[PDB]
Amino acid sequence: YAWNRKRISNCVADYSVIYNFAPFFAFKCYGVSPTKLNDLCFTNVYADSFVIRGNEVSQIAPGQTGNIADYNYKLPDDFTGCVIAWNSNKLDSKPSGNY
Amino acid sequence: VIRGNEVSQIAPGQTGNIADYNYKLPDDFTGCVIAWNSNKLDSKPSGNY
Amino acid sequence: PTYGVGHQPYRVVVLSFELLHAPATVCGPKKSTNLVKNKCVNFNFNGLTG
Repeated sequence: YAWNRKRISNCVADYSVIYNFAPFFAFKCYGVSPTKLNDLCFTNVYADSFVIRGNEVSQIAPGQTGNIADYNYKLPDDFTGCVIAWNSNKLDSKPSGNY
Repeated sequence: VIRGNEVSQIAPGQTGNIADYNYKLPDDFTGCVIAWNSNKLDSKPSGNY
Repeated sequence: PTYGVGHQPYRVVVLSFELLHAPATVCGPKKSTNLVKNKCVNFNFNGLTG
């Protein structure tokens, strides 16, 4: 409900260094190939970050319905870019309860 | 044996590091790809090099 | 073994099948049948059907 937004502009972006920073399963990108990002280039780049649970990972998609997609965070229908998600049970969990 | 970030690179028409410099598949490739986790055999606490 | 799930090692086995016009050598457990001629019938000659 309070996700940050970082403006990224005037940058030489190498997208092969992301795989050495976080241990994710899939580099899920909708409108562009993940490995083709070096050749083509665009104008403005945005970065968002939030922590959700495992049940509502699939709701971060264009044209999706759910609790998060209606009341927390909604994606546009014509979204292009990359969505990166990975499990964080080793950092965001406590034996007394992470509240 | 490859890491978890290069599992999707073993595919026909794929670009990356393993698909470009280590193991390249043909475009008309027929067959099956089998992958499973091996953290109990290929990992060591002192460093499996 | 203390790494994340995205950096764990994975054993990958890739099987390739040579589907060409050469005579077959690798065929599984399916029994053969006595042939029949001069009457129209389904035939499985050389794997190809008709």
